[PDB]
Amino acid sequence: IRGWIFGTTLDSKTQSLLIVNNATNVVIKVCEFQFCNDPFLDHKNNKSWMESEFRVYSSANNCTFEYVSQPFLMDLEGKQGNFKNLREFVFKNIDGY
Amino acid sequence: SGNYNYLYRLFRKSNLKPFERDISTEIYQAGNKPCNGVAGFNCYFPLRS
Repeated sequence: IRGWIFGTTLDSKTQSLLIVNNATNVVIKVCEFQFCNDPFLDHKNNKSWMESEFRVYSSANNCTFEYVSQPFLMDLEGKQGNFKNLREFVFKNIDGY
Repeated sequence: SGNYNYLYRLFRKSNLKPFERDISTEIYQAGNKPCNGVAGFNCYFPLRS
């Protein structure tokens, strides 16, 4: 997984919130973005090393500040099968926050 | 003649929630022959000053 889009019309008319997670970083950003771009993704097993990604944002506008910090995702070593982690998230809005 | 930066949203469909702004224009009508033209009559333009 990588990020969530929050907005009213998913366009650059208003400030729409986006999240971008690096392998060792997270970026949480609200600004006016018109349409997220998806890079070329047709590769399953030949490309074991995952690279040539990111650059998914749109044209810049009147942007606020980001929250570059340590990522929250933690992975444990999968040993002897069926060892995976379930991640839970809740988003809400009380008095704008 | 004023600095003309007195833009107030006049009317819109939704009463605003606390600490909420709308960076948008509208062609508010109140409903008859749904219109999006710049004409003042029955296609009333908010954001006066």
